[PDB]
Amino acid sequence: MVEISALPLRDLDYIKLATDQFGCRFLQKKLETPSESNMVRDLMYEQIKPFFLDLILDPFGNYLVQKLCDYLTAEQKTLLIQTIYPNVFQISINQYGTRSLQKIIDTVDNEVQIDLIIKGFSQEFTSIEQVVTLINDLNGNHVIQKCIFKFSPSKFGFIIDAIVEQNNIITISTHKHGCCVLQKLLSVCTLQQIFKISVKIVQFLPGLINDQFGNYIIQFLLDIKELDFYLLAELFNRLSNELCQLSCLKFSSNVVEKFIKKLFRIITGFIASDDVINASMNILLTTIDIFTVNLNVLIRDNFGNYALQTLLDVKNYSPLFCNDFSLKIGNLIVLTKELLPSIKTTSYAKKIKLKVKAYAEAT
RNA sequence: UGUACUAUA
Repeated sequence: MVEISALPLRDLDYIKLATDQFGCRFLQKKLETPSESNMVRDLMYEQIKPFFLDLILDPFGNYLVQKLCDYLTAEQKTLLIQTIYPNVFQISINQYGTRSLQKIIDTVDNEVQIDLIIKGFSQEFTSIEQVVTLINDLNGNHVIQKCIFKFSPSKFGFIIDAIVEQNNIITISTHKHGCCVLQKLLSVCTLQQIFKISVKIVQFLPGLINDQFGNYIIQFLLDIKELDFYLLAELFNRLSNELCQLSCLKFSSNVVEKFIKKLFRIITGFIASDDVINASMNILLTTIDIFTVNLNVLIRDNFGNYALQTLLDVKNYSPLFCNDFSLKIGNLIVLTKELLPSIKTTSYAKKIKLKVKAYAEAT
């Protein structure tokens, strides 16, 4: 390597170097110098044109591509992407290739480069089942997320299609990495894109409602205000009959709890559309009803009690149709504190005692 | 008394 330093830049084997760890670490540190920078890449770039794909997937070549991304001309980077865009799948799913593609995305210079990458993710080159596979893959999901954060939501077509296709909403949402990807997508999606996916989520709701990851998807939606006129009715018109069961499961409890708190925030906040507010008021009383009925179960239940304490939490509904609320709540609380000795040993025995004591001093 | 955050020298 010391002798290569002596050799003029014209006569270096950049592929042989880049394939080598120490040989690659050498080439990087050269790019990190204004003296010997333009001369380096312009000879590197010329020698590697037919080998971009190789370098991207090479256990040591990828570090050079990433490094070269910070010094490439738009004219030169556009040509790299023109060469490897059909291969974005096998690149993204690769242990070494995922890193290269993320840097290319994070360093795009124009619409043309972006479109090419998008073009390679289209069904012309990459299938739906493969997109789904990328979303859930340990190396692939990092590439999708970069697309999600770097690209305008108008390019999200290939991702959206893979989600709304059949029952894939279970494949993605009920999966470690895929659950995180979907939330990232929904965090920057357009209003239309949120609705298009939200419909599908509603369709397969019973499978997402108590999944160890899917439940985070429902709660995520419950924070989007622009969904109140639709999601609020749909959850209740699909889950109200088993609300007792839903409150006594490890994951669904948290969605019910998130749900109850949303009804409070909307109603108290008014003191949002009147219909939404109105509909929230009927559901809440209907919510309270079921809990009053199943008190002798929910308060003794390992997960149910948490949902119960949330419904009773005066802090949530202190500013409090309002006539019937106090009767439903009163009846609920007035025979709840009648059950404290029935769970004397329990951890949360004295937790509710301070709650019923907080309702008396607010009424 | 109760749930997730990742992968190349």
